[PDB]
Amino acid sequence: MAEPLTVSPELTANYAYFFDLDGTLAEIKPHPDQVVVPHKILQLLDRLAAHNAGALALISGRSMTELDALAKPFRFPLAGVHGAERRDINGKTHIVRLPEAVVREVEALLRSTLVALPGTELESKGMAFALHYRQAPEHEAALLALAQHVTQHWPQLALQLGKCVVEIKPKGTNKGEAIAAFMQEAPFAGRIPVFVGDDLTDEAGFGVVNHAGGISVKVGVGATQAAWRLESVPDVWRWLEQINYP
Repeated sequence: MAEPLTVSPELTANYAYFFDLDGTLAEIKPHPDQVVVPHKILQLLDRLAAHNAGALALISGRSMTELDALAKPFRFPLAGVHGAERRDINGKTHIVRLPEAVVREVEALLRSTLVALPGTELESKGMAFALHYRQAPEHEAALLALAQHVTQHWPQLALQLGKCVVEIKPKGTNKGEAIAAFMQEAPFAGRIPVFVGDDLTDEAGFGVVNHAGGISVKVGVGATQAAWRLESVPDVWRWLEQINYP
């Protein structure tokens, strides 16, 4: 029911922009380290932010250190780890903290399963854990069940399924909450939110943006509550270029 997005906003309208990274601004790759945001796209994002009072943020499951490397040389407001890390327009960073005993126990628990399963990868993000299986989709059900058991045993932790990944995150952390935190701060406050994303974590952002009277954009295939849809990452690129140079 999402409608194909074909119109680009005017460069100097009253929008606040939120972009997911993987699968939205950058093409999907077999490995996260092979992902690149083309420099021309980064320039377009920087120019779009500059014409909108700096109201543009990257909202991603990646850590903020990884976002800064992907966005180099540009420094944007960020939400990393689905919002458990955040950096506002003034550079102030906000980090969700888990008890050290929880981080220590869960990591040791997860390690035992993932050492024995080739193709799976345990990624520790400080306040979250990501179970990757892009190279071994047959282990999805086992990783999902493990993450479900962990998130049921530790009430501080919540489940976040995604593309080729099952993530364990702090309870209450989600991309709708990240966008909410920005939308009450300058320069995002008073503007109309626009959020472009591609995965299940982005549906939380689509919901708050729809409720806000903003513009929600799904990239790629799949059911969504986004109001609008772009077919692929190059369609995001062309949309971004049309905003800057209509």
